Amino acid sequence: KIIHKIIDLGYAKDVDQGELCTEFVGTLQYLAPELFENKPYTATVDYWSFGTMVFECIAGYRPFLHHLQPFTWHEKIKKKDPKCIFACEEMSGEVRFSSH
Amino acid sequence: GTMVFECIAGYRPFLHHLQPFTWHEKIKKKDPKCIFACEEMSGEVRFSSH
Repeated sequence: KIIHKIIDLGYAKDVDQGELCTEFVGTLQYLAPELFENKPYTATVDYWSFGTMVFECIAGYRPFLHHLQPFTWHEKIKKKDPKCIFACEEMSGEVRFSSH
Repeated sequence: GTMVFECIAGYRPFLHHLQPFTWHEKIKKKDPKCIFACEEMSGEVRFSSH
């Protein structure tokens, strides 16, 4: 059977000798909106990364605006309705939200 | 000035291809004596006077 395994922690944070490792990363797309403000983050930051992928592993794309740079891919869902787990763009460029 | 910069980098002194219509509202602030401002891989925007 296929065995999934996490890898590379040259970015992950800890508590012992060596708080954090690096601030920014590369072509972000799957990360909690915490590090996007450099403000006091939490330990739940991982839950988001995992969740987002789980969604994609069912739909085949991001839980919000796919192929849309996280720059604006944020402000558009900044509020992101409660319990919402999806938000694509209608054929007319419109934006639709949904918790289904 | 703008050209001199490009003659060293190979592109605009700020945002490349980014039409001037929205190009200004993005560099209107421009740090004290800034001469560069591209867009990160994540579409983000970064400024620099180097």
